[PDB]
Amino acid sequence: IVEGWDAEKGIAPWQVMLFRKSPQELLCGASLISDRWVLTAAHCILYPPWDKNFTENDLLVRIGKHSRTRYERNVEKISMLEKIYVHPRYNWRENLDRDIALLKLKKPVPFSDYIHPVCLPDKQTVTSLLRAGYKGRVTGWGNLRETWTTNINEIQPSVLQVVNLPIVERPVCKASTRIRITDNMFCAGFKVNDTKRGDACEGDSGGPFVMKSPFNNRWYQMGIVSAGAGCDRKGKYGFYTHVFRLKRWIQKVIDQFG
Amino acid sequence: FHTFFNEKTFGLGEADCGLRPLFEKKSLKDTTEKELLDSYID
Ligand SMILES: *[C@@H]1O[C@H](CO)[C@@H](O)[C@H](O)[C@H]1NC(C)=O
Repeated sequence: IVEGWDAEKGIAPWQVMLFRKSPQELLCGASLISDRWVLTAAHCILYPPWDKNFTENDLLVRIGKHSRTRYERNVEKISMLEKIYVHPRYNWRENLDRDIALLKLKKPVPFSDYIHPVCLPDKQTVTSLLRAGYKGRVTGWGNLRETWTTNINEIQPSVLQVVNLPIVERPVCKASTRIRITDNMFCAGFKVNDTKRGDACEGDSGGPFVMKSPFNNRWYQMGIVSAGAGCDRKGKYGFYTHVFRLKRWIQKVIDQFG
Repeated sequence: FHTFFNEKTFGLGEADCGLRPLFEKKSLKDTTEKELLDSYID
């Protein structure tokens, strides 16, 4: 996360760390939508070009974390995966369309002051909040800046980062990139100027883009970080998987259990 | 809050989702919620 700030303890209790078993390494971000289900991006699980083709056993998730490295005893929980469901229409060879995946935990994770699910949107929430100019929040453990511009230990945050970003006008972002932005995604970011522009980076992929409802006081995940324009990636705006548009698929998978 | 899933398959948590224990539950507001709510202008 670029141009963001340190997260207050429990600010994003639904933030999840998608970890690799061996070698042990933070892989992506993700979010808790219930005590047994987790949302993250498909390209985080499957993307051959960056040699990524994981399975249930290859990785695990850490919940309730704050520190990027230090083990936070009596706060974080580790969980094995029971199954991974990446959208059947996700095609890593074309673009990021439908860049989404559901992860089922082997054991329900107990809730605490630092572990709590975020809400999934409804049509009502989308029409009132998902509009250009409205700001949303992104959290993660991705790099703080472009690689090679200083020692690595200085670009990898010690604590969870947060940054607020404005939803961008669809026509405006379609014109900023040669990449296709389908109706299953939306863009967010500051205008081409605003000097120190906040954004999400590769290590933030899979993380949640949340918004707080001024109507019922709850936090809703409107998007999943698919392609942030921060750090090393070319581009002006970040791409997010439009969570609502994929709600039916989420339900189908969960109803049947994949 | 109108529920959407079944807890036998979805697991626990939906009814009370989105309400942070250290914030909404304690009537405490985080450092920047303001920026967000201030942008949801009609
Ligand atoms: C992922 O690896 C599996 C297991 O070796 C293999 O069968 C499959 O072809 C790989 N996935 C892709 C699309 O490359």
